[PDB]
Amino acid sequence: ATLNQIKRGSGPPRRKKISTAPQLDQCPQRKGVVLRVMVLKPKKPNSAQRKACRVRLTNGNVVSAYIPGEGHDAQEHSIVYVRGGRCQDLPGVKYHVIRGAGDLSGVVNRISSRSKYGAKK
Amino acid sequence: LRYLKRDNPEKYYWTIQKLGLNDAAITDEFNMDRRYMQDYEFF
Amino acid sequence: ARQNFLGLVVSQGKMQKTVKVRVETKVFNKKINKELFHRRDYLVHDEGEISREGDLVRIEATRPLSKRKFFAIAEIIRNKGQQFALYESEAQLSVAKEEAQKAKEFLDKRSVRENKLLRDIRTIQDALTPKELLEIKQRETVRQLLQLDISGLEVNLEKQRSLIDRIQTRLSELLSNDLKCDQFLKDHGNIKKNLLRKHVMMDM
Amino acid sequence: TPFITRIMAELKEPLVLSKGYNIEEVDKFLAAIESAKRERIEKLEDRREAILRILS
Amino acid sequence: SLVKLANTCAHLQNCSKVRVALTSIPYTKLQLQFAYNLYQQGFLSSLQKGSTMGPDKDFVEVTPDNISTRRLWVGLKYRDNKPVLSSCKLISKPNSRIHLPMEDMKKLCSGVTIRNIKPLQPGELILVRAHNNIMDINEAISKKLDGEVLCRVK
Amino acid sequence: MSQPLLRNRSPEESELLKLKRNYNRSLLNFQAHKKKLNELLNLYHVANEFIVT
RNA sequence: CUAGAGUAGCGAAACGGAUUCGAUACCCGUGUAGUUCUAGUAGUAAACUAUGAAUACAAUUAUUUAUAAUAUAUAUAUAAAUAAUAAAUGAAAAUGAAAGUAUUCCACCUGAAGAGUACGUUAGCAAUAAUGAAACUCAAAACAAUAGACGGUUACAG
RNA sequence: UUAAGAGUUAAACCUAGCCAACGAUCCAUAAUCGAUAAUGAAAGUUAGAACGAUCACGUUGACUCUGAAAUAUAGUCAAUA
Ligand SMILES: [Mg+2]
Ligand SMILES: [Mg+2]
Ligand SMILES: [Mg+2]
Ligand SMILES: [Mg+2]
Ligand SMILES: [Mg+2]
Ligand SMILES: [Mg+2]
Ligand SMILES: [Mg+2]
Ligand SMILES: [Mg+2]
Ligand SMILES: [Mg+2]
Ligand SMILES: [Mg+2]
Ligand SMILES: [Mg+2]
Ligand SMILES: [Mg+2]
Ligand SMILES: [Mg+2]
Ligand SMILES: [Mg+2]
Ligand SMILES: [Mg+2]
Ligand SMILES: [Mg+2]
Ligand SMILES: [Mg+2]
Ligand SMILES: [Mg+2]
Ligand SMILES: [Mg+2]
Ligand SMILES: [Mg+2]
Ligand SMILES: [Mg+2]
Ligand SMILES: [Mg+2]
Repeated sequence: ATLNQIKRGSGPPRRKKISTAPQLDQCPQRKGVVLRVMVLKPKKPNSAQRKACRVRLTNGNVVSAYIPGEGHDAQEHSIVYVRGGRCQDLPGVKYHVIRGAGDLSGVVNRISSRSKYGAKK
Repeated sequence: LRYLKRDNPEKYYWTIQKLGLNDAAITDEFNMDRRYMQDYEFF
Repeated sequence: ARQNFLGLVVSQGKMQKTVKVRVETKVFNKKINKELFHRRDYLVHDEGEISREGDLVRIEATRPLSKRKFFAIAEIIRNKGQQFALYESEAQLSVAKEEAQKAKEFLDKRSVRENKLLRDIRTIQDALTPKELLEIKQRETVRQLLQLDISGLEVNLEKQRSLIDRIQTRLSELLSNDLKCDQFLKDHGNIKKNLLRKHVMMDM
Repeated sequence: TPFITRIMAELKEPLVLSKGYNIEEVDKFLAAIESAKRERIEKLEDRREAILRILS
Repeated sequence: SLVKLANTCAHLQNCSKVRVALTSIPYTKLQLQFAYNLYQQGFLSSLQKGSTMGPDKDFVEVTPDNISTRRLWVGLKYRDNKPVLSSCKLISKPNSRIHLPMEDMKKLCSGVTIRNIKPLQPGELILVRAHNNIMDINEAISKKLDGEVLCRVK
Repeated sequence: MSQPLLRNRSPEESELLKLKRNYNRSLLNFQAHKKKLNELLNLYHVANEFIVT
């Protein structure tokens, strides 16, 4: 609070924006291999059977990635691409798989938001 | 005595000589701590 | 010209021909918006080894003289370090002289008590001699022998009080009737007030 | 150190009186009291000794 | 002494809050110059020399005999249920002394924040010390004189 | 504003001031000594009744 | 806690008696350590005014408290403390000569949890004390006040 | 020895110093900067790709010749392939 204390290092804490996807190592996405496909239960009050998968990335980190879209064709040893973005109601799942990239096909018969689901016109 | 040294050095040196102290005894930090009481055998 | 700095000798006599000089410079700290003093200690060459701790000296840039010495004392601005050593040396003898003197005085006073009243007063008053008069001599008169110190103090005190009161009364009187003060100013030779007080104070 | 020792020794001398008294002055004052009383021996010695003991 | 000037600034604010018509400040050259600048600028109604007990009716000459009991007595102004001297603050603090050149002083008087100092306000007086003379900032600009920016009063 | 803030004490004023201060100190010391001798005398009166032998 | 003394009362632990569905508790009885003293170690408490120290200043009242007068009376002046306040401040509760107006220096804080934890280091006979993380998870978490509800909560009436 | 100062490198003799809680030593990480780019009201913060400036290196290490200047993308020896 005093001037000599501010000189010695006192000041406002930095508004430091922590990385929410540390396992990508500051990459837009990483290629990975799915170790298994899981069906998890969201936190309450939400109720569903959420589609996820464990994926080992090329940098060696193993993460849990949500599989978006109505239906997916992910299976053990599938090559996937993983970007940031958590699944809010699944604790521990902090990544998303990219539909339409790698061995994961785009959503079938998607009409709206096709680019978010790897679907052609 | 440190003030006296800063003010009148001649009288300072005469005074500390007559009182039984040296310049180190005056200028050095002196917490009358347990180590002093052991080194100089106060008790 | 060469780089010059002003500093305080903070460490001398520990290295041959080298001293440590503490210098300070004005810097601006923008993080705190303040003009600060930046401090540094230099190893400085001292040919002649004239400097002492606490001296204010001007150091000047030179060729490299060692791994870390690049400056030399160019001038002793203030020499408190040398004065401290002088007084250190002088006090040694100065103190011891009167230390012996007053020890002598203490021993003499002790002896005076050793070889050392009412009986003498009785003899002086009654015998007023049986071989005792001269024996007392070896040590109008009953009073002067019984002469306390307080009486001299009272006489001196009355003298002091009289002097102060008389000076003030005379000063006020002269300042009141201002013709005779002029008379006295030309007799003895707003400033006139101070000069008048000077003349009145020497007057008594 | 000579100063501290001499001061303490002078404190420890005999016939040293407290409360700012001096033995020479005290003796002269007592003699002056007696002479003044005359002007207007063992008992006086006892009075003196009591005073010196109280003021020792 | 900036500490004593800060004490005077705070004391003036305190006396304006309670609306005392007359108060005292320490008797020093800096205090007297500051009070005189306030008096000439219209912030004070009167400035007198005096003692710890009150302003002097007649001239009393200051000497070492009475220096410790001298004070400067200032009369505060109020109008339309508002104090004329509401705020009085130091710019150059004891632990951060701010010395500006004439150009930065002009910038400050022209609305620029210099060294975190808010610029001069429409009815505000900023005082500057130069060669142990307190003076108005605009006057220092006119005389082309760098100096220590001392205090604001509004 | 033109008047000097402080006027130095002249040597004569200093001499008178030192005279008065020395007198004050001397008077206090003398009064202490006088009351001291008085208390001694008042003990010297009642010293008859003090056992020493 | 380490030694050496002391140990009447109290009393961790332990052993029993009750109570209880159960008693591992509250209650009862014996009662070791401790509480005591001497020489040490240790350096922690809600070690609190949950409020660091110093300086200058700001409107009142009432009490004491302590001096200094003046002749019990001046409902006596000058100080400190205490109590209630003005202003001011404040999220308010409230603070109130500081939680006000200012200045100087130091300590400390930066969501909850993980955690005063782990690891390391230092000290200590030990117990421990100090120093003191990060990953993981979440959109919480807290303070003052408001109105209720509730209380094996009070008092008054009928 | 060098054109040239200096425990710079080599030799000898001495003195006992030097740095450090305003952070030494050690460890890790990183080419650096601008009248360059981004951002912001600004202080600043970020980058150091592009334009320019400086440094270092040309598979790794040491040494040597020549040269005004090189441990040179040279030469010698060794390592790796
Ligand atoms: Mg959509
Ligand atoms: Mg050399
Ligand atoms: Mg024991
Ligand atoms: Mg017991
Ligand atoms: Mg019991
Ligand atoms: Mg229970
Ligand atoms: Mg029991
Ligand atoms: Mg202890
Ligand atoms: Mg603890
Ligand atoms: Mg604590
Ligand atoms: Mg607060
Ligand atoms: Mg611990
Ligand atoms: Mg050499
Ligand atoms: Mg060598
Ligand atoms: Mg370091
Ligand atoms: Mg690198
Ligand atoms: Mg960088
Ligand atoms: Mg570039
Ligand atoms: Mg490039
Ligand atoms: Mg190369
Ligand atoms: Mg290559
Ligand atoms: Mg190479």
